[PDB]
Amino acid sequence: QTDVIVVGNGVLGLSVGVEIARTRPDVRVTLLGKPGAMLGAFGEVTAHALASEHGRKKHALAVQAQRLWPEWIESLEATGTAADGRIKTADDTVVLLNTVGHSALDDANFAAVLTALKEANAPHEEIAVESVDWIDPDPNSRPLRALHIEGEGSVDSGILLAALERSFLQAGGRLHPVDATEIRASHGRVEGVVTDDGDFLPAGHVVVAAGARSQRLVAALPGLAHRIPRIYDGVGVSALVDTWDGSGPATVLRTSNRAFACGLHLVPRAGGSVYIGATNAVCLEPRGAASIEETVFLFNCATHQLHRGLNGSELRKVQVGSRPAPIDGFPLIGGTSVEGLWMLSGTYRDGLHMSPLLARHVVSLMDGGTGVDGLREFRPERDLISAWSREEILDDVVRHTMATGYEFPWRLPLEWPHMMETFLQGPFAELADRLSDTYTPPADLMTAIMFSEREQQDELIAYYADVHREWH
Amino acid sequence: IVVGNGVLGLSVGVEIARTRPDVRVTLLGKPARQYGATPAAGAMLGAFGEVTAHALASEHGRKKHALAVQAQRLWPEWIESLEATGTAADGRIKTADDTVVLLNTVGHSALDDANFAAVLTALKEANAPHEEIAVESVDWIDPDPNSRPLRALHIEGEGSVDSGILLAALERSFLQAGGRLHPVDATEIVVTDDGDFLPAGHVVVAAGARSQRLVAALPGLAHRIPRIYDGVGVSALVDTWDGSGPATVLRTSNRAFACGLHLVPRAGGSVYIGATNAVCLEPRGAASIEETVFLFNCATHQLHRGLNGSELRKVQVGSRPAPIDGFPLIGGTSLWMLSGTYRDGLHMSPLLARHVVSLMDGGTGVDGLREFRPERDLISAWSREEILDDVVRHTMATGYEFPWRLPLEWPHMMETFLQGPFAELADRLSDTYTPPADLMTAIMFSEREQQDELIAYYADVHREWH
Amino acid sequence: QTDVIVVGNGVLGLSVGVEIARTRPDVRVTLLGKPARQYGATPAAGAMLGAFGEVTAHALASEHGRKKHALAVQAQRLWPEWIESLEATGTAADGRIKTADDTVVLLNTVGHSALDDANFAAVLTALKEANAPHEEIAVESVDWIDPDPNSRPLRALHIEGEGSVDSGILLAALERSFLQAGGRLHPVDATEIRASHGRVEGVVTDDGDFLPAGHVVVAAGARSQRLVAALPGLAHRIPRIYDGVGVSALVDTWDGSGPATVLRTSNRAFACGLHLVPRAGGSVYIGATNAVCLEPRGAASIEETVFLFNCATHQLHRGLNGSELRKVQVGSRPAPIDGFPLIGGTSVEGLWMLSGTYRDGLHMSPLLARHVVSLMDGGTGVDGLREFRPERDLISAWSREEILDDVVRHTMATGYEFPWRLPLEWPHMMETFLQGPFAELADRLSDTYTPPADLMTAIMFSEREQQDELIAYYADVHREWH
Amino acid sequence: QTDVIVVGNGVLGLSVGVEIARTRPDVRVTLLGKPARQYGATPAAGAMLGAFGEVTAHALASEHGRKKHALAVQAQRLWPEWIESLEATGTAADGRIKTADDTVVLLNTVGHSALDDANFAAVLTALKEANAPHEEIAVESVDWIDPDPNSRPLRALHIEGEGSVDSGILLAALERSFLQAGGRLHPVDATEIRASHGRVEGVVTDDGDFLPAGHVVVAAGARSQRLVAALPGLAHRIPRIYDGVGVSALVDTWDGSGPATVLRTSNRAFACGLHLVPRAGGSVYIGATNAVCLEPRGAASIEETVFLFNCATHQLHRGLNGSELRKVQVGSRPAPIDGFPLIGGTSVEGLWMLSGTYRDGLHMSPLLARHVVSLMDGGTGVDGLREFRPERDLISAWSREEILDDVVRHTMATGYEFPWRLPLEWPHMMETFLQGPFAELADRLSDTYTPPADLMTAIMFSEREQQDELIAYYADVHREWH
Ligand SMILES: Cc1cc2nc3c(=O)[nH]c(=O)nc-3n(C[C@H](O)[C@H](O)[C@H](O)COP(=O)(O)OP(=O)(O)OC[C@H]3O[C@@H](n4cnc5c(N)ncnc54)[C@H](O)[C@@H]3O)c2cc1C
Ligand SMILES: Cc1cc2nc3c(=O)[nH]c(=O)nc-3n(C[C@H](O)[C@H](O)[C@H](O)COP(=O)(O)OP(=O)(O)OC[C@H]3O[C@@H](n4cnc5c(N)ncnc54)[C@H](O)[C@@H]3O)c2cc1C
Ligand SMILES: NCCCC(=O)N[C@@H]1[C@H](O)[C@@H](OC(N)=O)[C@@H](CO)O[C@H]1/N=C1\N[C@@H]2[C@H](O)CNC(=O)[C@H]2N1
Repeated sequence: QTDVIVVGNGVLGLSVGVEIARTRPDVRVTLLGKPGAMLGAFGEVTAHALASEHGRKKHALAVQAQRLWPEWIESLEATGTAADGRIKTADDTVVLLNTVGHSALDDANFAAVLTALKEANAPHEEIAVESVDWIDPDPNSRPLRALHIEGEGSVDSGILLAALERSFLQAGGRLHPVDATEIRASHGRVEGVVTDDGDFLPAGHVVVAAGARSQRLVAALPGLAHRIPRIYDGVGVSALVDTWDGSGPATVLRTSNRAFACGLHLVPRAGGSVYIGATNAVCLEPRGAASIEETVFLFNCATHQLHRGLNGSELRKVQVGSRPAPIDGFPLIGGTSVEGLWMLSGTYRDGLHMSPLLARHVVSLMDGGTGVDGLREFRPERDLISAWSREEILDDVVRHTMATGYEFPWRLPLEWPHMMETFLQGPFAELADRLSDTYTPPADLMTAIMFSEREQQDELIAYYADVHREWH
Repeated sequence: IVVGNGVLGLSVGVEIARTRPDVRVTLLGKPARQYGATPAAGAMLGAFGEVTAHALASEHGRKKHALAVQAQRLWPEWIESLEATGTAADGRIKTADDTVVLLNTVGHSALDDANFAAVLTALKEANAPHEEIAVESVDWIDPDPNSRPLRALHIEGEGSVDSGILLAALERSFLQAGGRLHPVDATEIVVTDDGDFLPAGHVVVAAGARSQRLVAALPGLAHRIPRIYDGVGVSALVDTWDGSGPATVLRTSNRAFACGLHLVPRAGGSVYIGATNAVCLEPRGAASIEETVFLFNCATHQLHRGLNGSELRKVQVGSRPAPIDGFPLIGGTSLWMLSGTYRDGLHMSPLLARHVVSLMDGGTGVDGLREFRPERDLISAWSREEILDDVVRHTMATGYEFPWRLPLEWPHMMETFLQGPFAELADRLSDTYTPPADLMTAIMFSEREQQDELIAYYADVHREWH
Repeated sequence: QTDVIVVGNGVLGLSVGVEIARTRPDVRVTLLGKPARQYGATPAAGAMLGAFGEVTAHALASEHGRKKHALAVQAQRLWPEWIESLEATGTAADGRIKTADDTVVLLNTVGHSALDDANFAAVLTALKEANAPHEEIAVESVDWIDPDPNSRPLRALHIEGEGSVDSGILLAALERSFLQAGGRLHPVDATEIRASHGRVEGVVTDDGDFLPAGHVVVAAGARSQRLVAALPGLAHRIPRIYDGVGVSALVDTWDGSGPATVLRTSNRAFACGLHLVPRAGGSVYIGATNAVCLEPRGAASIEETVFLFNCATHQLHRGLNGSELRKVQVGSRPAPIDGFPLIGGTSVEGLWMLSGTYRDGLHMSPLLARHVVSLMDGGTGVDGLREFRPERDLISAWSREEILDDVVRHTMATGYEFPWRLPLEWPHMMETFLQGPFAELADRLSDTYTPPADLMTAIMFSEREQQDELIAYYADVHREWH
Repeated sequence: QTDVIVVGNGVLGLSVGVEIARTRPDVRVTLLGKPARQYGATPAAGAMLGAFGEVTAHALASEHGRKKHALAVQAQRLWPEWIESLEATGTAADGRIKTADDTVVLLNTVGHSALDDANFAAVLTALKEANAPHEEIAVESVDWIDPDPNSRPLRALHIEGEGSVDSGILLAALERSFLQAGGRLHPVDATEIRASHGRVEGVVTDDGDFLPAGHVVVAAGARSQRLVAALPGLAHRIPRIYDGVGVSALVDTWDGSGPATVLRTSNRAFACGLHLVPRAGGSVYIGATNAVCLEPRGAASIEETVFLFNCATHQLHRGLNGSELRKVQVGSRPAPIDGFPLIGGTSVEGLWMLSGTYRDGLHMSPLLARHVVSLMDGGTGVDGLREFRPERDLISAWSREEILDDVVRHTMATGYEFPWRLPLEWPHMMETFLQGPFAELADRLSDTYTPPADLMTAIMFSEREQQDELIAYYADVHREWH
């Protein structure tokens, strides 16, 4: 066929579905799948990310994606009316710097954000904390510096999904509400997709955007098991709160990224609601429910660091979702060794933000183009990337471990932190050396592996050895 | 007609249907059970565990405690009679036989130390089987050492039920006895909220925290039936990290403003943790952030650190019917009422059901319930001075239970500066009536308009009864 | 006589003694006071040459506060030549008076936003208005400090030419300079000032002796007003001075290091503050608590030692935790009841006062000494110091409303500075319940006078008999001046 | 006469001096040591007559621990007549040695369950086994205490006839009793013990003098082994004694009150503990920190003062917060490297040792003094003190595994005693990551000797050079005895 099947009905699948449907009105595009958010670019900057070449490449793509959002939103709202609600919930972001965290993360990351803004010539301003709208922190948890980032905003993800579905149907797209079980290929070319109702759908192009299940789906094809990097579940907890007085901030309020890619932010919503997020934990098997620990940490941070009024506010919903966490720390975007087989996944914290750029990239590739410059390193069929030295990762994992203390925030005898830093180094060095002679997992995954069962560690040692064998 | 489909309404519905097979009994209320206390309950069959020094210092408190001890004796046969109408696959109502009461220092000495001694004394006086045990012998618990118990009390035959399985068993038993479930609400004494009129010779109001507002519309009854407010309670269902649970109820004594910490075992790798309490002058159907954090923080530190890594399945919110004079509304009027049971209507349900059915049959029911007749002047079970001591102690207890860390001069400074404003409030509200601490704190922090409305209410009650 | 007796051997007494002795070589100047220096503020001081570092929003919101600040800036200009003139009378082995040239002010979140944020902005504004050399610097560029990350500063301010002196070396240099100028040290205390026919006759000492004098300069720190108040009518004409009891410590650092600059916060709850003053020889000074007491106290409380040490180890350097405690020091800041110093002449011919300087008499000492010596010589001394004449009705530098807002903020600041951890509703509840009792106290004390916050908190928690005695005092002052 | 020199003027030196002088009309007895009592344990002590209060599960799990406990119980019986005999040489104005008859042991949650819960049960068991008079009492019945509710005890144990002495009044009474019995106080320090032909000749003092003697008794606290170790072969034959640096304080209470009994916890992390010992005249003693140091230290650290004050104000009486700090005291508990005292004779004729008593030499003093004096007179002294002879191979009272479990528990206890507030996963993570480094250190130090936990933590955090010197020491001891 010249038929296109999109596997996955999140922001990535629907965004690629909309772009394909709008760009090839002559072809049938079918999308599979059943029934905050920050547009994070500069707010996502860390010293550690920008210290690596792969990190600077990923950041450049986030900055490119940000430029597409205003026209993208206009093109999606154009297919609806006033009563559909607004996709955009804020235009600007304030980054707050407080002392409820590690200096080695929060101080370094604040300086890195300021530098990245200046280098990109982005509009921004360091502002007086007193000039920050709405916030009412605990004085012992208050910010002493604040950074206004202009044109870095937030969307209502529910209104975005509704606008994407409406836009998909308007462009002639077909929704088939079943899951893909299997991609069929032979003679190095896609034939189509078997669905979980036993049916077969033919296609000339299959775009896999099935979140954390994307690699498991492609890895079943010959040789691909050790050629497509594994994706794990980055379980994230957020909450919808009805504010005591129905108020909200005019901007996103956030810290820089914190221990193990968690962070604190408040995204405005319409109708007296605020979104608060967000925890992150890489889990070696999926989990569908928030832990007690995750809910307490999120609520405690927001009530102390953002607004004490949230303490008396009504909890409407605890939300849980899986960030696709790629084992080498970078997304899987583009073509494979199988003609017509494409992947858009492993986007972790910022697949939603990158969605309009990733959609256009894959559509360009499908049309014989080269899409967006600088995505080549993030091709889905690859040896695991080694974006950092083992030494860099070992420094990072110990700093992030210590940051879980300072972010609590703990109160300990003053000799205890130095004692724990000293005694953490050995076990993480030993683990890294045992896992592989060539591959080192990023800190977020290394902590999950450190505290997993021996059987799960041994399975990863085997995985890493099978990848080495395949690519060397 | 029984108005209300909580434990009290269904329990009285079952007893009426089983006892008068010749009469049509219809029970009103919807599956949503808005603000429903019963589905938010663990629930503990709390008798001795509910004892406080403050309660047992009043005659009315000792009367309420005696009724709880009597109710406990009915539970085994009551459960047998409810499970008899079902099969194995309906699940078990009883979730535990025994209770361990823990004493730790994450609270006020003036509540927790006094209440532990009062529980021990009440057990000995009632000749109840119990034992002070080594904390090391308490199974399953894994507290933070800085939050750990140093004393523990095993109470034999004081257990817990699954409130959801209890409600299902009561409904099934009600239908088996020929009862009719009509899933609408009463608007007026019965006119229902679909505009219909249902005729009846008897109306039993067991509508939880809405019960007094429903009866108060009838001539003169606005100042003759004591007000009932919403004691908003937050609890949670947690799937434990390893699917384990304790063999017993684990609890503290009742704490600041009738909150408390407990874990009730459930089947299938779940535990119930509770429970916050806040008297609200208007109903609230959602947990606050503060309530969720306090509940989770207490359970993870004082009971089991493993709960920290456990999955949150459900945050539950219900309204304890909070009577303005601190005692239930049970019996006949100048029409019957079963309400204002606050923390222990579920536990007392089989006794209260049999009491009201006896009254309806021309009997005198259970001897000591006369003071708790629903049509009454507000009870004054304590002196103003006793309540002012209590409200300041409970206010300070919200600090010690957090637990806070403060400069050592601050607690005495706050005790001194709390006394005046509470004395001023009590004197302003009425020359004769004093609200119990739980309600006094809610009034202290309410709008001036809400305070003035209560001053008028108290004055209208005085005028009616004096 | 034309004899001069200086009563008191702190920085103010010795500084005025040196200036008198140097300026009137023809007269006998005798300085009273003992080596023990009981309740002595000066030996307990670091000490900071605090001008811009002492700026608060509250001080600079009052006319009297802006006047006192201008005098501190003027005093700073005298220090280099003053130190040169004092070291000149000694040799290399006497050691150096100056211990630092510059000050870093740190801003952290271990305190009330309503004090620390307001005061940091006020310091920056005062520096800009005075065209003083200064720079907001990256916290990472602050040398030596090693704070707890949860207690770390996020802003820092380098103040150039605002430094520190060793108060012990200063006192030794002043005594030596006093003797070099022909002064006589008599190590006894004054018990009584003798006056008749509106003129000083001299001083009875606590060994029973009588010393004659044409001039008596009272610089007896917190005892100064109690000494003069015995003279006819002066009990209600010289504002009361109380004890601002201050705790500091000398610490031998783990590695013998110290910072190159003063390290400090802005002034905090009830005029306490956190600072580290460099010393020679592997020692640092840490200070300093403040508590107004209605009676003198010569020993640190447990609370004061814990708070000082806890703040320094978390906010400045965790290495201080393992450092050796050499000395806990206690002195009395002379705390004037109306919040301003007592400097100049009286209705008694030849009777002068130099006191009530609270936190900054050591810094102002060379200016105050020259002012009083000018007055004694028939001059007008320094222009803005006439308002701080010792014989006066109590100053009312703030409205009752301003003081009531201040006392509640400072009370709440004692929580945030601890720092406490409380349920989030508790602070608002305590703010609400503090307002009434402080308003009631202020209204009860007097219809016209309001004590500043530092003294109002001491009175709030004093005995009923002490409150009633102050009500009588305020009524007697009103009667005398109205 | 046949001269005896006692080296050291603590409780052990003076107690042996008194017994010799009273018992031996044939000997001239001279006692060395200065009034300053540098590093002196005795003057820093409260002191508790600790027998049952000193019981821990860990001590009573070893044979050597049960032997030491039996001796403490025996020592208690001697105190009433000993005190009578010392006060007899003075008058009313000298003050009373005994300050309390009874002890209350409190159990709170400001500590590790693995120490405080185990130790409370061990104390109860030891009391019952000895048939000692005692009673578990309601906490509400404990007089005087006013703890923070979050730091309060939930169990309390009254121990009858286990009391306290004023260590200062004891030292004064011992000196006076020594002089009355014809003893000579020579206020200089020994620099060197002179011996030849396997016999003591006497002592070179730090004023350059030589004092001849037939007997030298070394009771120089933590300096005792370093003084004897210079003699041929004795460096590896007398177990090392380190400084168990202890911080205590004298506090004048806010109202001049005090408790009628000793108030204490069981022994806590690394042999620290919390106690209040009554004193006369509106004073209380609070103690006491412990830290084994490889070199002597004569000053409290900031950390030690904060921890001691914080524990006492929260766990015993909040009124201490507002009380006046009169004195911070520092002394060295003689900490033997093998965990047991050094009491009796040596391979050198006339050379005796009384040291390494750590926490309870003052309590054991009358028994230890009589033991050594009996030995000097050709007697056999007290049964069961032979195992603690000073010239010995290091004792191994516990398995390496027992000590490794103990050191990790004690390390974790430093967190719970603070008390810290941490994420709930952190303690298990720290327990896991502490095991490896302590196992590695223990294996590296020696194939045969394991230092007890108190010393192992000090070695773990010492310089590499200090660790290597101890590896050599242990190897030289092995070579000498095997
Ligand atoms: C903890 C602390 C920290 C400080 N830090 C600083 C700082 O950083 N910078 C700064 O500028 N200043 C500082 N100060 C000091 C402050 O400036 C004081 O206002 C100043 O030292 C007051 O000096 P004085 O000479 O008036 O009083 P004192 O220094 O108290 O001297 C008065 C002397 O007179 C003696 N005396 C009392 N009665 C009699 C009598 N009857 N007869 C004779 N003699 C008598 C007293 O014993 C005493 O020695 C600090 C003070 C304290 C307590
Ligand atoms: C903080 C603290 C609290 C304590 N609490 C208690 C308690 O409650 N109960 C209890 O029983 N015990 C207590 N102790 C003391 C403990 O029992 C000690 O083991 C005991 O005091 C040791 O006495 P000593 O005479 O061996 O040593 P020390 O008391 O140290 O006496 C040795 C003396 O010899 C001197 N000396 C050193 N070198 C020389 C030399 N070369 N020549 C001459 N003299 C020299 C020293 O200066 C010193 O004065 C406590 C100790 C401390 C530090
Ligand atoms: N704020 C970051 C969230 C992720 C995180 O901190 N993970 C931790 C770490 O891997 C490690 O702890 C620290 N503090 O470094 C580890 C210690 O065992 O615990 C992880 N967190 C948990 N992982 C545990 C399991 O999911 C089940 N039980 C729990 O309690 C869960 N908690």
